[PDB]
Formats: sequence, structure tokens, C-alpha cells
Amino acid sequence: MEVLYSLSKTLKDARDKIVEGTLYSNVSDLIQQFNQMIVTMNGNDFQTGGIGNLPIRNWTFDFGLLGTTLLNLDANYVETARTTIEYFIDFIDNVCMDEMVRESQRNGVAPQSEALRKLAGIKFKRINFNNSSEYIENWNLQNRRQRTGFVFHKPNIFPYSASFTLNRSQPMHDNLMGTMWLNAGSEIQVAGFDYSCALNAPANIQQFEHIVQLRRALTTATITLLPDAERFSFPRVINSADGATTWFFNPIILRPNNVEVEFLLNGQIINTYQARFGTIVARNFDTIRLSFQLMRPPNMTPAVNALFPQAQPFQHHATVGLTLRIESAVCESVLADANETLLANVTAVRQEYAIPVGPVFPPGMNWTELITNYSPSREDNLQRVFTVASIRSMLIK
Amino acid sequence: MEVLYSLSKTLKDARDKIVEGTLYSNVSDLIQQFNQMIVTMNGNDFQTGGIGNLPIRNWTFDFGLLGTTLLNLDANYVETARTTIEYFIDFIDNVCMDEMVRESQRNGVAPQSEALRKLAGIKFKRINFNNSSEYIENWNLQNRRQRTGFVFHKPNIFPYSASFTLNRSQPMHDNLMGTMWLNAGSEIQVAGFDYSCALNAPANIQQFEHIVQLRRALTTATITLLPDAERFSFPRVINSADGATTWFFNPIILRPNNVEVEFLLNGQIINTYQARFGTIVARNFDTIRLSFQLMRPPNMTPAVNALFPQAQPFQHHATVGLTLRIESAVCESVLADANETLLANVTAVRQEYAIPVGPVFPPGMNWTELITNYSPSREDNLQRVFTVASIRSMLIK
Amino acid sequence: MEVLYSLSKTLKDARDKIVEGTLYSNVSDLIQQFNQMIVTMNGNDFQTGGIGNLPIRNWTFDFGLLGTTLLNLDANYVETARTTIEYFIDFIDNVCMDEMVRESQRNGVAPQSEALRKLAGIKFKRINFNNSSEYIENWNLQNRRQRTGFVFHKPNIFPYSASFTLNRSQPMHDNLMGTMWLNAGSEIQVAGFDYSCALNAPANIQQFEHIVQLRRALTTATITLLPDAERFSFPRVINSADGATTWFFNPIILRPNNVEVEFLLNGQIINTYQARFGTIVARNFDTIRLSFQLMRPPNMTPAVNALFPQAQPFQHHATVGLTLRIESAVCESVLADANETLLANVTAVRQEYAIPVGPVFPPGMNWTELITNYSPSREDNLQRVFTVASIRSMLIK
Amino acid sequence: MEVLYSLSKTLKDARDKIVEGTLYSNVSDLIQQFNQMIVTMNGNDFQTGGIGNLPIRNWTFDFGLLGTTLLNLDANYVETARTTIEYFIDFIDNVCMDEMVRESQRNGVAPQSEALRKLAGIKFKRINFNNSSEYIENWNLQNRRQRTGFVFHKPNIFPYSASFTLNRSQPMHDNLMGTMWLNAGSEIQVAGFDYSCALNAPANIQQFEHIVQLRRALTTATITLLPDAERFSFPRVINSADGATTWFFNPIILRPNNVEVEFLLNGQIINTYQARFGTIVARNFDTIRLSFQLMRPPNMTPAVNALFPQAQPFQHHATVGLTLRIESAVCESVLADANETLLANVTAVRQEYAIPVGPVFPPGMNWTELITNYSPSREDNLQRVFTVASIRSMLIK
Repeated sequence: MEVLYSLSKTLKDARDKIVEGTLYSNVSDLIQQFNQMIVTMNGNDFQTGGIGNLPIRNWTFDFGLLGTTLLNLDANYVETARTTIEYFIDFIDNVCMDEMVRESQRNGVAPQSEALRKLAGIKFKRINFNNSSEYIENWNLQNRRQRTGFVFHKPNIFPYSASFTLNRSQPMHDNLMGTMWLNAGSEIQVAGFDYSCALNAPANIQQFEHIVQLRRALTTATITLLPDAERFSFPRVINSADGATTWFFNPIILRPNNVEVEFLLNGQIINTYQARFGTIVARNFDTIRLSFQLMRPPNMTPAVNALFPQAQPFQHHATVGLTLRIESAVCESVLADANETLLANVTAVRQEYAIPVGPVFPPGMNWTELITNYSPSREDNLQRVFTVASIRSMLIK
Repeated sequence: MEVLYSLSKTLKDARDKIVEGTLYSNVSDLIQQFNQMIVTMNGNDFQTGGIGNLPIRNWTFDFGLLGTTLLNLDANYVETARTTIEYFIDFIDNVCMDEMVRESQRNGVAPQSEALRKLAGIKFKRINFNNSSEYIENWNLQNRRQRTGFVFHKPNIFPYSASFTLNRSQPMHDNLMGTMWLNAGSEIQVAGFDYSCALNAPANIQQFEHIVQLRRALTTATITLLPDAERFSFPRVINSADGATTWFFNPIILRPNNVEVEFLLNGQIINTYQARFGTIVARNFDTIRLSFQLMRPPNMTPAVNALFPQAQPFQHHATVGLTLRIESAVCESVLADANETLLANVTAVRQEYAIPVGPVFPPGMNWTELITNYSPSREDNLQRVFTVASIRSMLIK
Repeated sequence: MEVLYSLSKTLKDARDKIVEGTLYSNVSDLIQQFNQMIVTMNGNDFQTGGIGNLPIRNWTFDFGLLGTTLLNLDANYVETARTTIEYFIDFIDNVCMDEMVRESQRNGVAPQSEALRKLAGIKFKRINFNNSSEYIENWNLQNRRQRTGFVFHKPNIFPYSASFTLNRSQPMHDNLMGTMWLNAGSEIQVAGFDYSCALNAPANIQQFEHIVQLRRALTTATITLLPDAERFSFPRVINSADGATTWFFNPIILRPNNVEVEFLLNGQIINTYQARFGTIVARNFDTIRLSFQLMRPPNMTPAVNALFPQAQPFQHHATVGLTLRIESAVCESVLADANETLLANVTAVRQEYAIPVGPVFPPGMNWTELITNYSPSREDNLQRVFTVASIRSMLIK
Repeated sequence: MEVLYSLSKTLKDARDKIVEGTLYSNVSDLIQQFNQMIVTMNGNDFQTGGIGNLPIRNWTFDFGLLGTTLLNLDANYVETARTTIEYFIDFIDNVCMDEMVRESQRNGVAPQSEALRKLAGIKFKRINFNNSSEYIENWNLQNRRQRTGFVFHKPNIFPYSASFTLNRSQPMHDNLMGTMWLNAGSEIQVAGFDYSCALNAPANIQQFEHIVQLRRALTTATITLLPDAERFSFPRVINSADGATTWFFNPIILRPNNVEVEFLLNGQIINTYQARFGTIVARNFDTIRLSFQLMRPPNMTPAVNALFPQAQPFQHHATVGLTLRIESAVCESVLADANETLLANVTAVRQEYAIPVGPVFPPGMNWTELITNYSPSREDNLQRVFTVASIRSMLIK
């Protein structure tokens, strides 16, 4: 795969630097590299595809070395180079598409795609060029065990889940208390609600807690924490736990008092912020613990006093919420983002040719079901297909 | 254009690489490029500006070549290079602004700005250095017909439009049914509202449909789909269709059931997802069809039953929402984003010097109109101006 | 594929110019070219077909050269030449069919069909003869992007669409105003109708509009505008808007007065013709904006009086009409036309072998849904298959 | 003019035949032609435009020649050639546009447009390449006075005229007889009508005749003659000849018995066809005499008997029609067609630049008024501008 990245990089560099009229001093090293690639690939035949509707294609390389007796590139040089480069780009695109669809429960990081295996052979090592991109750098770092790292902007670390726990409930659903929440991508929104506005509670203070167990530890994450979860502050009717009935939820948004957000790694408090909204940092963490409180306001003008009776009906239901966006972070393992397009590329390549459901990845590369269960084999295969997708997206957009 | 980018690239690399103490091994190739630029631009007169408040400037080049005998760069070398580089950088800035401020109804891709037009001649073809940047690489890949592609983070593809349709209504506005929708930037929010909560709909399900046709096909776009449109989940008073009378809206947010989202290209369905929220993908799509349903809850707790009567009043109005954010995408033609600054640079350069409204671009370059009407002429000019803006932003920030 | 066109051109020239008794001077250069072609193609093996019912064929060339020491061609020379030419024409026909059947959503300009993709290599650049045909010259221009144009006799730009709009209506469809139109091929036929014959209208004038939005802008179009649209000028019964009932339409044609035709390009009034009929010209346009008026006759004979009463019955319904035939036009992109058989040739080659439906083209190459949705990928695939079809028709008819 | 056509022809052949990899034998003669053009255009200054909004542009030529000894062309060769060819194409386009907007009552054929008038000198005679196209060949043959001919597909010889004659009438317009005719483009739809159905005519026959006198005689024309003109065969309300009052017209269609079409050339009956429909041929003609007869049916079943009474009211009016399409023709002087964009090009070039209305052509170059009065000066200027536009179309579309 280092070889595949090097072919992609040198093809990009050749399509970039080899232009009409450019100095030969500007591309002498590139021409040396490109000739090394040409001599290494000549006299070799590859076969790509053969899964799903992805068609079989046969490649045979017999090309001519680019010239070196030229002081300043002219049109002949560029035209010959581009006839070669188009073919090489098409070959690389097909190889990347072929490897992105293969899949192995055992030995995931190893290369599938017998064409790409032949590339992984020993006589193609000399095509190696440089490994500067993030994904290939992390690939090499992991192949020689070492601290990897990817920077993600708004990562999809949370599996999608909207739900609610009712700590107090009745069949009538007239007097409830609990927490609703939505985790999605980089967004957390939690809303602890109490229909009685914390009357019977000790000291008129109702505690709410939410635990979010990340599937992979993040690092040096910047987080934006705000009060008043928006999505749980309008009147809804929610199907009950088993769907037997539907209960009405009519929020009135109090202020979450003495909130406390803790970022935990193996249970150790790595960071903690007590009533400090706005941008904050989580040094290193695989769990989040948001603990807030619904305190009944002691003083109350007649309007809010009318809102909160002490009898049974409770026409308006108190709610306090928190919103938490992971604006950016650093993860040791690969994830989808709002910035990268790797998940889209892989899923689209699978969907173009209707690749059958394989052993490890879920149907359709559903990211939610992929990240809920993120076992090591699945992570290995995901890293492999993601780095191949990165190599492809280097040349193909 | 290619030569202008080349000048910008070599000046950037001169400003960066040529610093005191640097080995000549690190700048040999760049010094050769710089000397070639000096020789091939010596004794040529350029004249930039002459539109609006952009001042007319005359540029004459007579600069000495740079040394080669050195082992390590020293303070003399850096000083000569710095003097030359500042002049070239000002010249490049003015050429880029002169090219950005101009338009052309016909033959948009061809260069305006007689300075750049002179640059486009055979005389300066020896300056092409390497077309590495994404914008120039796509410029070449389109200048000879190949599959270009730009990657975007939150591309504002949707022209701003907040509006509604009423499939059932009457002047008293007591019993409405219809949809509201806001498309803005890269987010769609659509809410179907029935005042009668699908009381008399067949099977107590009210069907809602929302079709949005993107002005350009988006390739391998990763999307975030979530329920419960926020912006239409709170009470409002909205104008009538005619603007005569204002009508009250007071939603209660049911869930959207058996929601289907269909990504369509040329009418044909490319992708379709059945009640699958969270992160999803779209291979290609000229358009999006969000279909959903308001199902009256069959088993209703007394609270929600009180909310939904069989009578006429209908004090609370049932609704179901959807929100869809294009987190990233790949399009064949340029657009503004939440990451790039090209539209900002272009509009700012126009507004600084008060360029009169030209043939093709709207007044003030408002993206809403500039994407509502996105004719091929406008697209060609926009690509030209954006590539020039990127060339400028390589150096001037 | 310019090499493919060159092969076709030289084989046609060989079949035409190499005839017995012709002076060697008439065919010396052609013999030189044909020998170049033979030497280039010798020892190269091609594979064609394998999609649908198109059979797999293998081509191997080892053909002797034609002499040059003959002062004046005789029968045997022509016999050997034609023995070679028949084989070459067979190979070219098969390659062209193979390239026409295939199809590509992404990167449609490039060749499919391994035979043609091998012809695109560098060994075969010496076959390039010339590019005289309109389609190949446009191909070369657009590839090395330039302003281009295809001249079409009576284009079928408009997709088939027969319909009507009812501005005034009843459930009984007794008293209707509105428009009827058929856009088909090169011909617009639009007729406004008023059942009351401008009884209550302002100043006994009823205004009728009709916008038609060409998918691609046409240039230097010659148009024939006549009054009295025929097809909507006799009794009919037309289904309702939703198909519930059917309404009777008994037209008596008035005369369309102060007719206007505005030819628009991007909302810009390029041309305007008022009270003009017969041959007109639209130098460049993108939509046709027809407008006409139904004036109640101020003076009336007793017969016309009896036709049009002031009361409710309205036995006879006044109509005004307009026919607009685009005789010839010039377009940037390809379009089926009534002069050349490109679409028919491509469609026939698909049907003769039952090619399964591909990604981009409609099923059966249905021109109506091909032109209604005419995205860039569809357009460039159409250009490729049209060019190959012309190349084939240079030899096979 | 011949020189301008030779410039266009050699540029077109340069753009076609001078392509990558072609043998030198394929383009030797063209290369020497190109060198001749360059040498004889060097050192000469031309000025173009100055009328209307044509910019006053200045052309100066100093270009290098093209190599001779290389045995097979290549990319850089084509690059130099293309750098020259683009400028020459621009110059020719501007010269043609400048010539197409000039007129002269006296000596129209002579060249206006001082650029072309300079090209008409003895210096530029060495450019003359070969006058192959139809328009240039007839230009030469008609200057050196000889017989010429333009082949036309549906020539719009007939000026647009829809009208009628009443051989019987009343102030009521209730019992009429006469003819109506549309002469438009290549179409003659003529319909005789009789409100009495030839009741009191001799032998129950009513004679109708229509004389259509061409402006210029046509040669070897194929004419499609069909019965039952579809255009006048439905209800109408028609203003009177004076415009005072309108009259109803309610056709019932008989076939025209013993129709007789005579094609006349200066009185003599060149051709005559009795009772022959479908395609026919007129070898040489200048006037068309269409005679037909409305014979009342002798035997007449009860429904049609009810239609035709012996009394006065005459609710239905008998008519016999004829349709005549000049499908093809050959004309001595120039005309517009449905197969050539020459009138369209000239009118477009005038309308783009808003040329003030000149002596000879009508305002707007409307073909109806340009053919109604077609005096020899107008014909000469029209032929000049048409051949100039033909020259332009060889390069610009």
C-alpha cells in the first residue's frame, strides 16, 4: 500500500509539475521518480475487479521513459507524459476501487485485491516515493507500532441515538421525571425534565446525570458547551417506552444550575468544569459525565407561580438542558468527519457496483451501526479502506 | 492564468524558502525558477487598473538575477531577494484585483484585464512552475476537457428561501394543512403541519412531500439527516399568501413516520433511505425528495387526547419535521462554502473600489441570486474570478 | 478517438481514390498515409465486443504494403488494396459499435471499449489524417476547449409536451379561459382560448402568455411564426386537469392581435418582434416568451353576433393561435435533428444487440426524457456516441 | 472577396489538416499555402469596424512561417500554428462582420469595408487558394458572367401574405363566394369557398383561380401538391376588407374536382398538371396559376342534404382547398431557406451592433419586405452579404 500511495503521489506530481514550458530543473527529480516507476511497472500485467458489478479490467504496461536531454519542457514532452499519465491514473483509480470493496474478518490490515497484493510484492518497493499525507503517515506509524493520530473537525464519534429514560412514571404519564437526549455526530443534547418542578425532591433540587461512553478515546478536543438544549424545548408527544401509548411533553425551560461536566479516561477524572460554558478543552477522554440540577426557584413572580402548582395537574413541565458540540479533536483511530469525504467515497464505491454484504462492515456502510460496535477487526478494515479512499481521492474528484 | 498562478507560487516559495542561513541545496531549483522569471519579465511594461476606484498603476521590471556561488544564504542575498519579491508581490496583487473586478457576457473563461491578457502570450510561457493548488489543477483539468471536481465543506448550494404551501386552507385560518420550509446555505428544514392532526385523512396518515432541485449535481456528499425541524417547532404568526391577514401557528411536534429521503439524478432515483437518520451518503443527485407522514397516534394518553379533539377549534396544531445538512460534498463547479474565503475575497475587492454593476454578476454578488440563476456564462466567469482570488490569497491575506 | 476518425477517413479515401486506371499522382499521398496506417497497426491485437449480444471478436493485422513503383494503377493493385480495406472497414465498424453501446456516468468524454482505449495510446498517434467533418472538428475544439457550434436543420430541441392551463375554470368546465400548447420537435403551437370571448375582460381584451424554456441556448436561429395554430383549432374533448371528467372544446378562431415574441437569454431580452409574422431571426436565445391577445370584435355581423352572446351558454369558444417553427439553428451542444441520422444510428445499434440500461442514458435512448434532463454527463456521453456514429456512417450505411 | 474566402479556407484547412502526428505528405501543399498567406499578409495594417457599435479594431501581422523538412508533425509544431491561427481567425471574423453591415445603392457587388477593399488589391492576389464552396463558385461564375444556380430546400420565395378576395358579397356578409390564401415561406394554402355550395352556378360548378407571381423564377423545383388545405378548413371570424365589420366563416370541405396547376414562365405554360396530387416537378417557372372547381354533389345523403339547402340562411359554407409546398428548388439569385444560416447570420451581426438603417435593406432585414421589393441593387447587396456570411460560417459558429 505504500507503493500504491507512491504511485498516486507521483502521478499527481507529474500531472502537476510536468507542464509546457516549465524548467527541467523544476522536474528533474520528478522525472527520475517517474522513470523509476515506469521501469518497475513495465513488463507486468495486472487484473482489477471481479466482485459485484465492478468489471474485470486487464492492464499491461509497456511505456517509454520520459526524456532528460531537454533544458525546457516543450509540447512533445507534455503530450507524451500526459498519454502515459492518463493510463496510470485510470489504473490507480481502478485499483483503489477494487481494494475499497474487498473485506476480511481475519487479517484485515493486510492487502486484499490480488492486483494490490502483487503491488505489495518485493520488486515494487523501489517505486516508494514519500509518505506525507496524514492517512499514509498514520498507516506507516501503525505498521511500525507508534503513536498514531488523526485530526478531525466535528467528528462522528457518537452513534446516532435519540431516546429518554423515565426515572418516575405512571401509566397515566401525568407526573414524569427523567432525561431525554440526542447524541448525533459531534452533537450532544440532554434535557432533564421534571413534571412536578422538583417539589418532593430533597431541598427542591432534582439531580440529572447523563453518561456518554465514547467508543474511542479522543485527545486535545475543543468543545462548545451551552445551556438550553434546543431540540427538547418545544411541546412534543412521545411514544412511550414500549409504544403502547403516547405521552405529552410540554417543556418550560429553567436554567440548569450548578452544572458539572467531567471528561473521564478509564474512570479517572481527566478534566472537570463546574458551571463554565463556552469553549473548553478535554485533554484526553473516552467518557463524558454531564451532571446538572433542576432547582425549583425559591422566589417566583405570580406568572411562574401559576406555571408551577403544588397539586396534581402540572400543565407545564420543567426542563433544563445542555448542548455540547465537539468542534475538533484528535483521535488515534479513524472516524468520519464533516471535513473529510472518505466515508462517502467508500460507501459510494460500494453502492455503485452493489457489493454484497461482507463479513465485518454493516449493510451499506451504515456509520451508526459501524460505530456502535467498533471491534478491532472492523477498525482494521475501516482504516485500510479509508487510506485507500484517501489515495484515490488524491487523484480522483 | 496558468502563468499568473505560477508567478504567485514562485513568489510565495521565494518569500518562504529564501531566508537567512538556508543551504543553497534547499533553494537551488527555486533560484533557477526565480532567475527565469526575472529574465523573462525584464524590460516589459504592464498597466493595471482603470475601473471604478481601482487606481491605474504602471509596472516596469528591471531586476538583477540572484546568486549561485553561495553555500549558505546570508544577509546580502536575502536583502536583494526581499527587495525584488516585494515589488513582484504588489504587482501580482494588482493584477489579481484587476482580473477579479472584470466580467464578460460572452467568452467568460478567456482573460480580461489587459495586463493578464498580455501575460497570457507565448512570451511568458517559460514561467509555468507547477499547477499544484486545487483551484488551478481544476482549471487545467477543465481547460482540457476532463473530470474536474471541487471538494466543499458545508457548500451553500441552496439559495435562501423560507416559505410555505397550504394544501388546505380558508380565510379564518382555523384548519390548515401544508408544509413550511427553509432552505439556507447547506441546511434544509421542512415541517409538515396539519391543524386537524390527520383526523379525516385516509388511515389517519397525512402525506407530505418536499422536492428541492440543486442547481448543480453534488457528488459523494455526506449528509446529516435528523428529525424535528427546530425553526418550525414554536409558535409564530405568519403572513397570508397574499399578505392580507396574519395567521397563528402553534405546533406540537409529533415524530415523522416512515420518512423516506430520495436522492435523484435526472429523475432516476440514485439513493433512497427509509427512516434512517444520522449520517448518510449520496453518490450523485441533481435533486432531493424528502417525503414523510403525519400519523395520528392510535393509542393516545388523555393529555395528548385533550390536545387533539375531533371538534373544530384545534387549539394546538400537529406537525412533523425534518432537517438535512450537507456536511460536505464534491461538485464539478465552484460554490461558496463555510471553509473557503473566495466569495468573500471577490465581493470585498469589488466593494472596496465600488465597481459598477456589470453584465453578468448580480448587484453586490449576493450568492442567493448568483445561485438562483447560475447560467453557464455566470459559471464560467465565477470559475475565472475564483481561481484568480485563490491565486491572490496564496500571497495576500 | 481522433485516431479512430482518422482510420475511418483513410479507409474511405482508400475505397474511393484507389480505383483502377487512376494516375499514381492522384493517390501517392494517400498510399503513403495508408502504408503509415498499416505499419502502425501491424503486430497489434485488438479485442472488441462482449456487451449485450454484441459478440466478442479478435483482430490481428499483418498486411503487406501497397507498392509505389506503378506509374498508373491497374486492376490487381486495386484488388489487393480492397482485400485489405474490407478487413479494415470491418474492424472499424466493430470498434465504433463497441464504443457507441458503452456508457459512463463519470468521465464520459474519455473512451470506453478497450479497442478504442488502446487506439488512444501513443503508438497510434501517427495515423492522424485530418479532422474535416463537423463533428470531429467540434470534438477537437471542445477537447482543447474553444467556442464551438453545431448547425442543425429543424432541431428537435423541444421535448414532446401537449397540455393546457386553465386560468378561469368551473367544475362543469362551462366557462373557461386559458392556454393550450404542444411543443414537439422544432414546432411550438400555442393557442389561447376564452369561452366568453372577452365579455367581461378589461376593454374587451384578454391577454395570453406562454413561456417555453429551451434546455440549451440556440444561436442564429431562423424561425417561422404564423397565426392560427392548427391543432387546437377544431372540436375536441379534453380530460380535466386531474383526469376526473372531460370538457368539450368547440373553437372558433379570432385573429391574434398585437402579438409579441420575445427571445430571451438569461432573463435578458435579446430580441423582440411585435405584430410580425413569417420568417424572423433570433440571434441568440434561451427562452421564447410568446404573448398574444384576444380582442372581442367591436363591430359584428349578425352571424358573429349570434355566435357570441352576452348570456351564459357560450356554445362556441373563441380562440387565438400561434405556430412557431425553428427552421434552423446553431447550438453549442449536440441535438438530434431532422437531417442527420446520428440518434437513429446509435439507437439502432443499441436495440440490435439489447444493451441493458446504463447509468446515464434513458431506457431505449428515449429522446424526450433525454432532452428534458440534459445534465453535463448526459451531454458529453451523447457527444461521444454521436461522434462515433458519424465516424461509422463515414463507412457503413 | 475571393481573397477573403481563400483566407477562410486556408485557415479551416490549417485547423483541420495540421494536427498532431500527421505525415508531412498529408499537409505539404497546405503548409506552402499557409506560408504564402503569412508572407503576403506580413507588414500590412488593417482597420476594421467603425459603424454602429463595431469597435474600431486594428490588425497588424508579423508571424513566422511553418517548417518543411520534418517527416511527421508533432505537438509543438501545432502549438505555433495554433498561436497564429487564433489571431487570423479573429481577424477574418472581424472583417466578415464589418463587411456584412455595409450597403450601397450603387455598385453593391463591389467591396465596402476598407479592410476587404484593401484585400481586393493586386498585392493579395497570391493568396487565392481554391473557390470550391457553392457561394464562392457562383460568385466567380456570376462575376465572369455565366449561368449560376443555388439549390434551396424549402426556399421562402413567397412573402408572407394572408388575405382573401370576395367575388360575391353583401353588406351582411352572409352569402359570399371567393378565395382565401396564405402564401408563407414555401407554402401556398389556397381555399375557395362558396356559401351557396354552387347552387346557382352554371352546371352546379363554381370556378376558383389563384395567381401567385414569384419575384424570381425557380428551376427544377419539386412541389408537393395536396388537396384540402388544412389551414382554412375550420370556423373563423374575419374582419372585412375595409375593416368595418367582421363576418363568420364555417367551412364544410369538399375536394377540389379537376384541379389544374399551371407553372408559367413569362406567359408561356411551361408545365401543367390536371388532377395530379403528391410530388410534381416544375422545370422552370415564374408564376403559379392554381385553378380548381367546387362541384355541388349530385347525389347527396340526408345529412349533407340538410347541410346544403336551396333557401337563404346557409348555416354551413362549402369550401375546396389546396396546399402547395415547394419542397426544393434551384434559383438564379439568392434566397433564404430552412437549411442555411446565412440570412440569420447577417441579421444577427446587424442586430448585435445596432447598425443604423441603411439605404438598400429594409429596417431589421425582415425577409417579407426584403423579398416583396427585390430590385437588382438589393439582390446584388444581398448576394454580397450572403457570400460574406458563408465565408464567416466556415470558421465561426
